[PDB]
Amino acid sequence: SFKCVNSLKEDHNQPLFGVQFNWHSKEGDPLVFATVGSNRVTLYECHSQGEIRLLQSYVDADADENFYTCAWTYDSNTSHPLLAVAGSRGIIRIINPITMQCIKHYVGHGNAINELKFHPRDPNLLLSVSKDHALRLWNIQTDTLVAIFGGVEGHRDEVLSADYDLLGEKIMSCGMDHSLKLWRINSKRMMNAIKESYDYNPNKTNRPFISQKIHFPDFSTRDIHRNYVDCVRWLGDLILSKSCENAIVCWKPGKMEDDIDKIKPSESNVTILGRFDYSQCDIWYMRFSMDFWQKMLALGNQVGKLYVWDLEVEKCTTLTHHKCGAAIRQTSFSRDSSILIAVCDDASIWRWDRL
Amino acid sequence: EKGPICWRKRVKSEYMRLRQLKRFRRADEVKSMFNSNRQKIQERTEILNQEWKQRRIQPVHIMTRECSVTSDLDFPKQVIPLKTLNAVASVPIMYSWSPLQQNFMVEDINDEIFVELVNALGQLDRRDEKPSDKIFEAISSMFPDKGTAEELKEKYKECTPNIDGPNAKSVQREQSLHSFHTLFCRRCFKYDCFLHPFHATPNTYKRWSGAEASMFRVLIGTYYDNFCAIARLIGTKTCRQVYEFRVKVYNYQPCDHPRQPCDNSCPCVIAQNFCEKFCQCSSECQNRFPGCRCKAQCNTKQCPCYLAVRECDPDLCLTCGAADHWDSKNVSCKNCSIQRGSKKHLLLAPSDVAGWGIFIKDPVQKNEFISEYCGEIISQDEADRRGKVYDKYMCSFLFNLNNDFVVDATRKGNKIRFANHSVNPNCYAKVMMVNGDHRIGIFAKRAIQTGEELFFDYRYSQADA
Amino acid sequence: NRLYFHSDTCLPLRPQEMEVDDEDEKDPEWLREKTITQIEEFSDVNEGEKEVMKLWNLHVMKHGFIADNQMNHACMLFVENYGQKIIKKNLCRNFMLHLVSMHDFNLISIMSIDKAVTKLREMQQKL
Ligand SMILES: CCc1cc(C)[nH]c(=O)c1CN1CCc2c(Cl)cc(OC3CCN(C(=O)[C@@H](C)O)CC3)c(Cl)c2C1=O
Ligand SMILES: [Zn+2]
Ligand SMILES: [Zn+2]
Ligand SMILES: [Zn+2]
Ligand SMILES: [Zn+2]
Ligand SMILES: [Zn+2]
Ligand SMILES: [Zn+2]
Ligand SMILES: [Zn+2]
Repeated sequence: SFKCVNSLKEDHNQPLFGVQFNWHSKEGDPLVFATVGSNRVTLYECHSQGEIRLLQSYVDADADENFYTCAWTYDSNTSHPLLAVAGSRGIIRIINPITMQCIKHYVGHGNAINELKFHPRDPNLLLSVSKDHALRLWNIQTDTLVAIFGGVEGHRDEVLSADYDLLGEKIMSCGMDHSLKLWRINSKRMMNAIKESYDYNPNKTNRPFISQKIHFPDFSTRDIHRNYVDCVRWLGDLILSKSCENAIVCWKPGKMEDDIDKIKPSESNVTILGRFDYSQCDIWYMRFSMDFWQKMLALGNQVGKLYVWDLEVEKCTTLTHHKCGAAIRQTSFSRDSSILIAVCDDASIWRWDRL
Repeated sequence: EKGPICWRKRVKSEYMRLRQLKRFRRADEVKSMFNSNRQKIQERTEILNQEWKQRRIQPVHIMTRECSVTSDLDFPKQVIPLKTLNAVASVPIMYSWSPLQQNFMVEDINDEIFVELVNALGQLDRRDEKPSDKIFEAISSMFPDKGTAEELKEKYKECTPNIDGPNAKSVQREQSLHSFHTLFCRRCFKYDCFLHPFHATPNTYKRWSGAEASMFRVLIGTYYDNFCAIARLIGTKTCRQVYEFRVKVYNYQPCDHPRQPCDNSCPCVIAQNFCEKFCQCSSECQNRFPGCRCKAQCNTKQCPCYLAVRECDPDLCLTCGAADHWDSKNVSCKNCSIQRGSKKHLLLAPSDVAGWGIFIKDPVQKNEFISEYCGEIISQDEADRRGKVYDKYMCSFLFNLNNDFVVDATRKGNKIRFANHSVNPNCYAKVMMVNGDHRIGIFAKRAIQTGEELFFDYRYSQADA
Repeated sequence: NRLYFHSDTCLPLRPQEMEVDDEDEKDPEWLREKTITQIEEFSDVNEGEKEVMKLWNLHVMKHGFIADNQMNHACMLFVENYGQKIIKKNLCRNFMLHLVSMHDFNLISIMSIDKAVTKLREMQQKL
């Protein structure tokens, strides 16, 4: 299954909150991953015999910044990879690793950003999830705010995680209010708002772009977890989510036979398909991840144990190492699933090679 | 005929069978869904992989203050330069909130298996020979909490249709009208209104097919004996056909005490409040507020409305301007700003003190109305509960409305929520009685210039003991 | 002489916009959907009554009627604006029940019932 092939340590000694492999990387190009912790963004390149090559590192001019999340995209024209980062200050930064500069920045969230996700089909649509109780959909081409997902029937506490589905037709969000909310982005309202954001040119007008204020989700539940929900990922049309109750719950909106795209907003039902058990992960802000093919699932715990599940169960390996005893904050799989990276509370990086 | 111990055993045995069946059945549905879902993962994941194959995205290269990376697995120490991300100015902290133009009131074995079990027990009862009571007594013996042997017979044995529908029944006038009667708020002309908790008192709503019949029973209550008008409205019956069918500071709350005057026992009189247009008392009630006979203004002690700390009522104040020109906000009467929502344009920007602040777009005169301080209407208890959380954040955006309610601008409110506190303000807050509702008006304490920050003394709104 | 921000998005105003932040409209859309949703939550209310109530509330919220003297005009304007929806969604009789309930509440005159019903019937003739 997996061999621990390298361990790295960043000089700041602060928790590393995010890891993301660049899945846009060409077939044959070396496998690159980004790291976020302290007020730093670090880029790495994977090589044979466990070799991790330190490529780039950025530091916010503000010492009080603390990056929590990052996400990779690409510029449609230039064909350059782009990396979005954000944390405690509520500012989104779009870094260009080819040009080695901050190419864009968005201020607008009234609090810390806990998650950043790029639309699986449109590289310009960026979703940010905030401590302010709202989600924001940005158009990174026209620098417009397409929609605000929050309000009367939005999250009542800090939004901790969100995920688009495979084709980018809908978003599933979760948070400290114990809620998991569905926000459809293939609706006529949302498709037009995306279209209109692309037509927007502030030079050809004196009026601001009109952002959609989506106060109502397309489904909402509080009956999956008894505490805060800190990670949510779609598994096809099913949902994978966790709290501090030492389990990842696999579930779906409505009754067993209810189709995801036929679920009415007033739906009071949920169907729990099953759960993935583990231990010592009762601390807040602990994220699970999947490979591109959604066949593998990984989750680290507060004492450095790394759990890997084979999702094709229509199996659990406990990856462990004597020198790894810190809280594993997040994991990342290479596109091809050959490399698995884990980041910790002690500025350490752990490389696990599949063989 | 089988005995009680036997039946209890059968109940157990059958319920255990139905449960282990549902279990293994459902386990399979689960495996079927994961499998059917896996195909969707495959299909969509190939669409994405195909789109990725059509892209040639540029690889990242090495960079060139510095930083190092160390290895606990003895790989060599690495050193590169640390590129500085240029400072970006942040905005003050702000949490999600919903815009409001008016206040918003906020208040402080299953049946599927049970039926299956009964039917399974009936099949054993049937097979025994070579709806039975000896079955209900056994289910109640094994599930006492679910109910008694009688209650389970009742449970096992198991609205008004629209007059426009095919199931339209012939019913009583009150049956037909009930939903409209109990959901309508006379005070704000809406059904299930966001402002008034209590339902309207029964005196407030008083002054041949199923559908034709029900409409007749309704129309006779309004057009007592004008069968010409009853026929006109029914449309499918005549002047004669219809005739032939016949032959076969406390919060205000409307008072309703039939055959009793508004005396010392009247809730309005007790609450030391005037009776309003919504009260069900006599038209000659001596406690009703008469309104004002002003020609214009209504902004001095000369106006009984203004003097009573009330806005002008549009149904009583017929000469000042409060009743006319609904298209306009600048009306002859200067005592109807809250009710009309004649607010001044306000602007959001970081305060010159801390956090966010509110700035007036255009000049305002001393005592001129700026905006209403809108929010959620919550009970004193809800405010005590909410306050526990608020203190953790050092935020306090809730203000006493009267003895019974607090307006809280934290979750819902309007732009004026951004007016900061000051013991040296340029604004003041005035709770007014506005058509039976207590509403907070924010007025200029002195003339104010274009772009000036707004501040009011929070303590005056908090000080109610 | 200061950077202003939109209250709904917290994004800054350009000098082009010249101190205009008016996402402070009389009827916030969310209230329109909150009302629609709430009426639907009732088990004891039928689908006919529900749709008339929803349409009436949406009408009252749009025009912001605040006086009882505006109630006669409100019913007339309800026919003009929502009459097509009433006829098409088959809520002609439920609307009739709403008018008499309004008369019971002392908000509208007896002639308003006739006038509104007469107006809806000739609107149906146009179809
Ligand atoms: C009226 C807004 C206003 C006014 C003025 C004059 N000046 C300003 O700067 C602001 C902005 N502002 C200040 C900071 C802030 C904090 Cl620190 C906590 C808040 O609200 C908690 C958020 C968690 N709460 C919850 O209930 C969650 C945990 O469920 C309780 C209320 C809020 Cl609502 C705010 C906020 O928006
Ligand atoms: Zn009301
Ligand atoms: Zn009385
Ligand atoms: Zn009274
Ligand atoms: Zn009275
Ligand atoms: Zn007057
Ligand atoms: Zn008056
Ligand atoms: Zn007046």
